[PDB]
Amino acid sequence: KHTEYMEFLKSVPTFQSLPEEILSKLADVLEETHYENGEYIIRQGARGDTFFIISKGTVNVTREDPVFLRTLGKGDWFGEKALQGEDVRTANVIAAEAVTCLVIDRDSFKHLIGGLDDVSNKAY
Ligand SMILES: Nc1nc2c(ncn2[C@@H]2O[C@@H]3COP(=O)(O)O[C@H]3[C@H]2O)c(=O)[nH]1
Repeated sequence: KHTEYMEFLKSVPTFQSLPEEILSKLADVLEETHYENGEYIIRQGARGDTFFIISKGTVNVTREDPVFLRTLGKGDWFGEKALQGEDVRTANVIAAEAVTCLVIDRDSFKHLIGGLDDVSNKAY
């Protein structure tokens, strides 16, 4: 799996700009997690410690009745806001089909991903 993860991370513009040794560590520590259609991946208001990169499928993002914000797909990512400052989730993320996410915990994110301009300067 490590090699599959590497080839994938090297294909995503946000992450292909990272040194390959950092990508190798990410591939080492990430957890592959799977969801079915309609499954809540993140709930607004919860406290979070994980970052997600979509490696298969699509998700819907909604936010306080909730309003639809956008859909994200393979190579997109989400969950950074709870890792920036306060740890609260700011929106819901819901699987829109069979989804696989590569999940990175806070310990790894703060060292390997948090300084990336694409992520740190991400605006919606
Ligand atoms: N607050 C907000 N989050 C969004 C939006 N579009 C995608 N997201 C993602 O939805 C995620 C919910 O978890 P986080 O708040 O940690 O991080 C959020 C973002 O990564 C948006 O328009 N507003």
